[PDB]
Amino acid sequence: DIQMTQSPASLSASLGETVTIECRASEDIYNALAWYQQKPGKSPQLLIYNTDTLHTGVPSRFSGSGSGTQYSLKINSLQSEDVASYFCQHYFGYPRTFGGGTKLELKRADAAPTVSIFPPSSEQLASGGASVVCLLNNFYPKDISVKWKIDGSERQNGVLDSVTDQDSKDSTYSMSSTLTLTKAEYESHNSYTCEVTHKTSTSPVVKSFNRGE
Amino acid sequence: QVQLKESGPGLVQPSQTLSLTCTVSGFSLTNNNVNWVRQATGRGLEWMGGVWAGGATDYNSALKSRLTITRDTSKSQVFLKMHSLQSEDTATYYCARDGGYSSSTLYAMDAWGQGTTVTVSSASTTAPSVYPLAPGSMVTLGCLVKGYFPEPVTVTWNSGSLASGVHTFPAVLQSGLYTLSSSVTVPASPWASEAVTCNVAHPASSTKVDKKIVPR
Ligand SMILES: [Cl-]
Repeated sequence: DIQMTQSPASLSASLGETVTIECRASEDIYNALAWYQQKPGKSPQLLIYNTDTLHTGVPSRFSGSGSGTQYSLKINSLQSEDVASYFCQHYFGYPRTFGGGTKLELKRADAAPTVSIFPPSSEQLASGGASVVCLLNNFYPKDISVKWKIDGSERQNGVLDSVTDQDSKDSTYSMSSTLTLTKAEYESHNSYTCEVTHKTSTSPVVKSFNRGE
Repeated sequence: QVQLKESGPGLVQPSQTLSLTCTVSGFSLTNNNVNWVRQATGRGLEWMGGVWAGGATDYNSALKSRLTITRDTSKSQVFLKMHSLQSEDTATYYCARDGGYSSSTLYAMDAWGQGTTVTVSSASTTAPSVYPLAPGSMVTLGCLVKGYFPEPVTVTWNSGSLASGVHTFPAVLQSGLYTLSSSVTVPASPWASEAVTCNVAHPASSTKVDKKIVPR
């Protein structure tokens, strides 16, 4: 079958810039290539077909080119409405194959996260389990790291994190990290700390609480 | 007027069979092609296969052995049936039309359905337990919506009254069950002179929970 390799897998660009996405077929596909756009939380939509023909309603800032095994999609004067994942697809033979996609996000000024830490509720401990939560809200860029410490010592396991998609209004991201441990584990230590590393500072943002307080 | 709509059981146990239906309108299956495409987290889009205008079919190489796509032209319905489902089969499934030579868009998929979420899991429908996140000029509070299945839950604060400053994070899985955190940031004033409540709704279990966040 034919493999479709798309690059870059992800891209952040400023409003007004020119974005270029590549797609390479593992074999000559003789221009039988389409590009699809999938806006956040929506179904994919046809953007370009037969390599360079724009589908109905697609703005002129979008253009496609290519031949043989090499194709590309270009967006000039990137607009906020263009944030989406883009996928190429060939229809030269069967089976049809999609490229892996390129996730396009907007650049904006760096913003430091606002960090908050929350101890487990008395109610949850009754269950025999404890969840300690650390929130990192409205930051940019997306790259961020969290380190949990208990009585001054790092705890690597039992941590799950989740990050929101880029905010359509302020272009920031927010993340929650939850450390889960047994009630016995939680009640045997006193100082709980989450340390957050982000480009906006040269030492971690630290938030803590004492179980005994 | 072209429309495609996917339907079918959005929850299936592993090793079991997935059965979905795509109902089209605005065009006839007699001169159109309908494809099934899935989107799973971390795996972009995957073409599963399709049924062509004359009833012929073609399939994704990996899925061919357990997938069958059929149609009923008289009812304008296309069907997907896939066996031996496993966790990784969890994804949003779409049907999409391509017109072939009778269309200006040739074989490109020009019309897509809204998609249907499919979760393949052995977990049973469970209502969430809701716990408070209380601080222990602005204050951030929240609620931990833990141990529910399947997705989704919706969370509002003071019935939407605090829409500004809310962050609801993607749920994460643990032992078959989902957990999600939702936070709200309000003026130090509201927190002291007004009750703050997180309203959690879980359709699948016909449950609605209201948890007031009180100071520690
Ligand atoms: Cl594919």
